[PDB]
Amino acid sequence: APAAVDWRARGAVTAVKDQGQCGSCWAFSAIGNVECQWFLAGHPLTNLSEQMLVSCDKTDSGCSGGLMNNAFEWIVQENNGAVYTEDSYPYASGEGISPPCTTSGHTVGATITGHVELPQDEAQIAAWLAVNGPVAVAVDASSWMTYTGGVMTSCVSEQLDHGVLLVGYNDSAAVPYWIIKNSWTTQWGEEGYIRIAKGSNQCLVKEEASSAVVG
Repeated sequence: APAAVDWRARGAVTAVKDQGQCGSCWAFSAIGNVECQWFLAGHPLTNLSEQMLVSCDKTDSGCSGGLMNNAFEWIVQENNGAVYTEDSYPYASGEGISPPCTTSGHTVGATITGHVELPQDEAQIAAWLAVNGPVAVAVDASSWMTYTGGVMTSCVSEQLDHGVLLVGYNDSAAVPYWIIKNSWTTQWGEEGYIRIAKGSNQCLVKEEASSAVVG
């Protein structure tokens, strides 16, 4: 467990995306994770499709929400472990409506063999992230609407309602923090990112952590 780690420094993270008026946060979390795991598996950084999940993942509810864990299992058990590139399946749920699932005319950008659920302990999550890469986590984002920048030292931690990507941490700073990639455009937060205090379960960050396994 290093003092600090930022996967962005290793070019293992893609640019911040926009989910629009669609509650597809879970999809962006799951995909953001796969993209990073794919890269770390010795493959070029490739933008994958969230739309594939929103439109085709029938074990979740597209714009009405879903679970990263269900998304992972769907990819493996229903789509032969394939994840299409974003180029082949562009995002079109910005207006809040998801177009029907299209079974063809897409290219596979990545493949996963399964997923692991991380223990509900920030220290353990950090140790894993430091070696294996970015992890998908659920948080309470009720107080995130007013986030403009800086390390959030106080976060409403009551109910999980948002999915995000954990890209790093810094234990050497005055206030140890987590580095989180959000999907609300670069206009929000620190260029699409947010930093929350680490070690006190801010926003319930340790409750639902998981990652896909490339294999």
